[PDB]
Amino acid sequence: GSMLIKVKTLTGKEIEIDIEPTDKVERIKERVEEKEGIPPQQQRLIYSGKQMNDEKTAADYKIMGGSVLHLVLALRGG
Amino acid sequence: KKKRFEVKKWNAVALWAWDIVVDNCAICRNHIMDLCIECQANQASATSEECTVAWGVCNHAFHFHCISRWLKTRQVCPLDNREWE
Amino acid sequence: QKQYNVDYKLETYLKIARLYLEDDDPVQAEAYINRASLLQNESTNEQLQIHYKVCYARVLDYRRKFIEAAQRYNELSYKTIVHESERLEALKHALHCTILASAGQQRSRMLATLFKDERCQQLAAYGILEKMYLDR
Amino acid sequence: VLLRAVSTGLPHMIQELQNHIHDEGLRATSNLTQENMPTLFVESVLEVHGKFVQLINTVLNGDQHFMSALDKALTSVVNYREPKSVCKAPELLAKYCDNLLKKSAKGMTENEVEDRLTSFITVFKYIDDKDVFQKFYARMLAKRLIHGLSMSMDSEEAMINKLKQACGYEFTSKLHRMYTDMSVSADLNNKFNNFIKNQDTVIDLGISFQIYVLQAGAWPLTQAPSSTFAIPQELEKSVQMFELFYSQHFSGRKLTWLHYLCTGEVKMNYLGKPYVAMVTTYQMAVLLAFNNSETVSYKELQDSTQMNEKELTKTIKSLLDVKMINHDSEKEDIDAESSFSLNMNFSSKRTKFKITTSMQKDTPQEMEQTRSAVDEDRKMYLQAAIVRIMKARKVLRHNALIQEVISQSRARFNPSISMIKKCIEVLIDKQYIERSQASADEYSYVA
Ligand SMILES: [Zn+2]
Ligand SMILES: [Zn+2]
Ligand SMILES: [Zn+2]
Repeated sequence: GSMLIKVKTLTGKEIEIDIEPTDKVERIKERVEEKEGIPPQQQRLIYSGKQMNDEKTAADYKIMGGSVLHLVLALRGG
Repeated sequence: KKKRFEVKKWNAVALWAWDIVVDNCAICRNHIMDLCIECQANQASATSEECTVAWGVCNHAFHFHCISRWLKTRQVCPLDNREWE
Repeated sequence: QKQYNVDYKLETYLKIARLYLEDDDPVQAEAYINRASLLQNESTNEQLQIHYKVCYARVLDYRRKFIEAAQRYNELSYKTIVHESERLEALKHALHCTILASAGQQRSRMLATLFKDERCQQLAAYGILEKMYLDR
Repeated sequence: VLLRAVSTGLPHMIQELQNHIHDEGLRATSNLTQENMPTLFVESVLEVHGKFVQLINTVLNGDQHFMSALDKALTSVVNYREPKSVCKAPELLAKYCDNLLKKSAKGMTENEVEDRLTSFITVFKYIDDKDVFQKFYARMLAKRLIHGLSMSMDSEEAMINKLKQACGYEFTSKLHRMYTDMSVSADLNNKFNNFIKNQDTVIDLGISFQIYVLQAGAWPLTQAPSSTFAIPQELEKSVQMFELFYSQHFSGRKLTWLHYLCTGEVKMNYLGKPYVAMVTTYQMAVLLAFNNSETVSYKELQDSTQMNEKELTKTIKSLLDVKMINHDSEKEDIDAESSFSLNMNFSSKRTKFKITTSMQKDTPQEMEQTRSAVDEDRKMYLQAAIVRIMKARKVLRHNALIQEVISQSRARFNPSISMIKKCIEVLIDKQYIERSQASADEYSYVA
């Protein structure tokens, strides 16, 4: 992964991940769940008060290294 | 008789809320002020302070499948201990 | 005008309640217990809370609301906190409702718990009902 | 001509136009607005309303960018003025209503008033604290409801139409039901005379039924404050027979108690004074506190106080100035050094009339009422910050969730640990987040 972004839970769990500048957040979800057991469909990716489309690229929302991919996510995985 | 401050004519007090709790059909808070999501979808005659408000046989004046919803969370409906309606 | 806290009014509610039940005017007391019902979120006096719970379940019996008090007395007498005399008394009223409540699948699983119940291994109609763990 | 065709020439003109329009708004909004009154406030800003209806209807005749621009900075200082209840001009507007919508004191003609009113409507795009103004205007109503700072009810009703179009909706009908409710106040005075025919006590005059229903939740703060009081027997009969009629009518709100309807009843009681010197509400209540005991220390009143003080400072001050008290201090209630007699003297026009002078003061009150606004604006800010979190990550737990919520807004203020439950509850209702099966805590996100 060329793009090293952060997937962040509601409590602030920002996770460092290697993705690409066109890497689908559809598969970024796959990455977050294959890494943290917390599955992505309650890792609801919201961008600035408005949801991130589960079927998009991270860089679609100018997401970068310290960017945030919102979970709101679950607790049992973690 | 020149002072003991006896009774003049006087003016009084009132309201009108209701003789019920009712707490906005607690199962959500699309209020009882509000036609909630499910019961804006169902919407009997329901208004900005009784979308459903009464000391009913339930007395849990809970929106149609919002009352059904918190009966979903427990089919024994102890909400006010009547089955979702 | 006079404000009481939960417990004095509540005292009167349970008082009214058990009284009319001794008088058997159940629905007046039903009116007022449903007024004392809601307060359950506020007061912490688990003692008097559950005095009120139990007059409720008494009513449920009186109301022919059998399973409801059945579930109540069942899960309530399951706990050692109560006078174990009074526990087994609720254990009666639970099972007395099990039988007085309809032939049920809730009741089937009830009766299954009751089969897994060890307390009633003392009891007489334990044996009776235990005959019927498999549909006697 | 040239920079419309020179086309970008114009946009620079609209630029520095926006600069002198704007900062002219800053100063001129800042200069004659020292007294902070409807005239200046409302008429300095509506004064520029003149400056640019007359500026811009003229030569001026198009660059609609000028339109959206003058509307833009005009709207901006519409939210950039002396408050932050910058409907203070709207406040002042209705306060203007207050000082003008009054049939006696500052009386005009409708369409004499209503010229001013349609100019208010001109601003109506810009009246911009509508529910700030609902809180504040329920207070205004507390200066209006029984009081009369709104003469032209139906001008206010068309204003209501405007609003419930683009503004608050049921505040309108709340005042409607209030209106018809004092209509019913007269009506049940009538029926009370019909039904009870209540010769309960010999002195039945004016014993209550005035009622002005704004919803119990329709009030800006708690009641017009009330406490213990004599309440002679007819007042009993009033509350109770009204409740006869009214429990017949409605139940759940009923004949509650509310002092600020109270006024003075000190008349031909048995007085060498021929005098009827009515007083304000707690003027009445505290003079009630001092009737028979021909003198009373701070301690004698302090026996049955169970209330606050300023009632009685207004009491002794109005009683000494008129010289209706043989007092010892005009203090908040009284010195223990000080005490209370009913003096006979009077200082005003009539047979001891116009002593009815509640001081009618708030600076200390202004701040007290400003407190209510903090709670409602913080709650709204929080509802949005909360739903937005709740959509992002579903926590979602109860306990851990609330803790994390605490983590996100460390800076803001100290919340209630309990009500954590309610917090999720609030989001459960909106279809924002649901309750999972797994725990009392640890729910799930929905929608
Ligand atoms: Zn709704
Ligand atoms: Zn309801
Ligand atoms: Zn439904």
